[PDB]
Amino acid sequence: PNRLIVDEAINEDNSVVSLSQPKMDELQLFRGDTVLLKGKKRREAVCIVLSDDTCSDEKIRMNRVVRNNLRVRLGDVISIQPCPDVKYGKRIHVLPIDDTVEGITGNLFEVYLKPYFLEAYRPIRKGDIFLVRGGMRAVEFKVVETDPSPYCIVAPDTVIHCEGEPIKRE
Amino acid sequence: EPVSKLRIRTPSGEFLERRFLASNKLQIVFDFVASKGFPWDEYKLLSTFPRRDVTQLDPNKSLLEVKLFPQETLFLEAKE
Repeated sequence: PNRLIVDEAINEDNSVVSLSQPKMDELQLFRGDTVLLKGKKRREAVCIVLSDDTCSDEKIRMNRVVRNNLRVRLGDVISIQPCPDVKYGKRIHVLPIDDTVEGITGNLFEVYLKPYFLEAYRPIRKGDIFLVRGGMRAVEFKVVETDPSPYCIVAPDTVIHCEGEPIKRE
Repeated sequence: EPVSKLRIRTPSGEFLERRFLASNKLQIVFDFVASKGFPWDEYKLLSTFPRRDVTQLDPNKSLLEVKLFPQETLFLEAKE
């Protein structure tokens, strides 16, 4: 794997990390490739790489959500490498984070998860925390488990389970 | 000159892969996936970030016009 400096996101999507096309050619990454990222404390993330218009090839752009799953801040180092073997998910288990759901009343699957994953073929990893925009709300969800494990792509047939009680803030 | 490479993921997981001259119309791409077992009326071709139903774009536009160049990963999904 190659080591890159973390920089702010251009694409604000949770599943995206961007690189300059020169860097992508160099690492032999193809637009829409799934990549495995490693940050601090043994933390890992699966994202989709996309081309970026910036100049510096020595930096990777990602949003706060990916930075937190990786336990890294702006300016830190992470490694990125191809992760070609990502399989469509049979089933995933995700639960909302308590503090983020306390005034929310709607159906979480219909309002948040369904529209979030719909035909976006997002890669997710067990342990990920992801933020989903719904109505006038943003709700955080934690990936409790996936099958295959520890990561998969949420495909149209991937069963999405969120049955259970909100996880507590650590 | 302009060549666009497309990686297309089938519902089973496997990737179809193919290079096209970017000047080629989208209908050439539609024909290629149909050349496999994924005809236009049974399956849609999706791009992501942003989400687009590629099979619902103007078949007479080139890859270049619809910006499917130089690289792109697409997904085949049964129409239902």
